[PDB]
Amino acid sequence: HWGYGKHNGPEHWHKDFPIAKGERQSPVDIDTHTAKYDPSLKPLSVSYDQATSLRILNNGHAFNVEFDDSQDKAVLKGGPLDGTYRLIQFHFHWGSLDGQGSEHTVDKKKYAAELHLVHWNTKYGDFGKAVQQPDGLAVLGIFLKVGSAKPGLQKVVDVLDSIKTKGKSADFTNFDPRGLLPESLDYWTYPGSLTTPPLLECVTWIVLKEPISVSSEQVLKFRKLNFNGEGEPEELMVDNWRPAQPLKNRQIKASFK
Ligand SMILES: COc1ccc(N[C@H](NS(N)(=O)=O)Oc2ccccc2)cc1OC
Ligand SMILES: [Zn+2]
Repeated sequence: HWGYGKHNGPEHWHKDFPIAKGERQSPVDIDTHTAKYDPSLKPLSVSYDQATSLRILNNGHAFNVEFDDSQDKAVLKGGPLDGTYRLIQFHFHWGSLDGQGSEHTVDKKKYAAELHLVHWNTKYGDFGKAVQQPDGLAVLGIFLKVGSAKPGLQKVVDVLDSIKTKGKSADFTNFDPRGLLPESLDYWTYPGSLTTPPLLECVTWIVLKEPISVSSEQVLKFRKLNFNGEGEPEELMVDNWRPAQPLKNRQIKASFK
């Protein structure tokens, strides 16, 4: 029964999921003056041309766009990664106001929202097996700032009315995730975890330097979603982000000098 409120939010999660106070938790603050250029990083390859989106779902915490991951249709390779990682879904975290919403921060700076593209390591055969491994997942994180509209985000925005409440889903085929990327693929990378319960420490984080711009109108439609189920009292789906966690014994590396 976890959530983001006073009584079931991030400060409570450790009781059901003790790993919340683990050695490799996410998100983290990215101190740009402590992260180091790593020349050993190979180029990052985002290969989404044949992506096959299936559906969108309000899971009571965020909304998920899910993809067909039965083959290597949309994959992330290179960068810090060994092998091939298949896209399984994306989702966002966002705020009640534009001054907050992201999970990662950059020199303590909070963005309005954060996009998570979730991929699993094909050497482990399925997602469930992957989340039992220290290198099972790779998540591509993209910051959102408010300014001009993001054209590739509008189709997402325009389906949200049809999935306002928990448990609601809609057909969401022929959506191209390439329309959510910034120009530049400059990133920071570090080893971490899922930022939601069960907070598994299986993730290679790849966080893009360059934010994308979304319109106020677009983010306002995110804030119209509901945490609650149909016919329940309205709890707006806002501030579904986990704050920064201790870096502990970890190095954040930059792919750019
Ligand atoms: C196919 O199964 C999964 C797919 C994806 C994630 N990741 C993800 N959160 S995050 N920030 O760690 O990536 O899950 C949630 C959860 C609630 C709201 C929003 C995103 C977790 C999954 O099973 C645990
Ligand atoms: Zn996430």
